[PDB]
Amino acid sequence: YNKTVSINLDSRCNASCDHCCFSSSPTSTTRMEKEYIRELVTEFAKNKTIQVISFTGGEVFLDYKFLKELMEIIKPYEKQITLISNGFWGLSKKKVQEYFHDMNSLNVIALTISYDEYHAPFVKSSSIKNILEHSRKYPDIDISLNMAVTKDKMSNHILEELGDSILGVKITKFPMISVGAAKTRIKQENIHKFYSLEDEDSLHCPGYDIVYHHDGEIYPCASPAIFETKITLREEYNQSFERTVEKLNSNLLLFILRKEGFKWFLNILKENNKIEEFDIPYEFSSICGVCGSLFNSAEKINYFYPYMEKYYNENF
Amino acid sequence: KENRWILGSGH
Ligand SMILES: Nc1ncnc2c1ncn2[C@@H]1O[C@H](CSCC[C@H](N)C(=O)O)[C@@H](O)[C@H]1O
Ligand code: SF4
Ligand code: SF4
Repeated sequence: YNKTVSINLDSRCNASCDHCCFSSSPTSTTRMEKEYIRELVTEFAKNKTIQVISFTGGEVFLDYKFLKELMEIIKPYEKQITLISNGFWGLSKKKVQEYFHDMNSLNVIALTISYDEYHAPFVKSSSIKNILEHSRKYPDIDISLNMAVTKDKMSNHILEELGDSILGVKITKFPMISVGAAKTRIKQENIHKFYSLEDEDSLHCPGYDIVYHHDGEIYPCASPAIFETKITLREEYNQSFERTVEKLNSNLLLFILRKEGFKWFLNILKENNKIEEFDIPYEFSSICGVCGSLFNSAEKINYFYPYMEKYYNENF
Repeated sequence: KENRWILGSGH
């Protein structure tokens, strides 16, 4: 898990989406210091094993001068970069031309644009079209359109109104993770339920991907669900990426989760009649929904400790 | 994929 790394630059956003896992808004104050981010980016650019550095937020294009400065630190080291955005900047075709020219000269291999009914009150449809259309001139940048949907807001009209600008773009519609603003602003009956506590043989984490988050912590993945858990890989302020990777690979909870799946933790709670006590939901939109509910408090994580200790002595 | 949900990713 040492070929890719992500930095969440800021919780500040121009939008205030009702589903946002971070509850991002123009008044969001959670972020790592700029100088600290410059040091992480310099270290990741100098690192011999890292191949891809991804930036996320918040809205990364909100402070474009700082994003371009971070992309320029990486440039001499020839690392690949990925970006994700709400495309607010697409309003001006000249601005789009400038940003695509910069991304192309700064080894940006992928750009994901998020647009759906939750993003629509904050960004015009025409702004997204401008970015999608200009991206045709840059075939080496992989373009994607991510649409977060609910049963009442399926984004069926958003796609029609995008017209032919979506031709050749990879579109993925996905359900909500019940975290951040989605917990309180969206009715749970509107969140699609694809999994239950009984089909445990399908609850396997897709894999680890290191994220240095805007709360100053380090997470083993970039799923919206992980940020509400107490699973952090940070032990000190100045921690190297080698140490982060060493901790990820020696974390007993994450090792058991990867090797045994969620059913190992769910069966412990069922055996000890702790499902109601831990507020484990019966149905969920995805596998990450189980993750968040198993580990979103220090009590929950610590609860598994003697069972994980028994696993370590028995195996290994 | 879930592990790269809040990130841009190449095809
Ligand atoms: N509760 C939630 N469940 C599922 N996806 C969510 C979510 N909260 C946010 N997302 C999605 O996570 C992605 C990254 S959010 C941060 C990047 C940027 N502001 C953007 O909007 O793209 C977006 O596609 C967003 O729709
Ligand atoms: S989903 Fe993206 S655009 Fe919407 S509030 Fe969250 S960070 Fe901002
Ligand atoms: S939230 Fe849990 S299941 Fe989902 S990607 Fe992260 S570690 Fe894996």
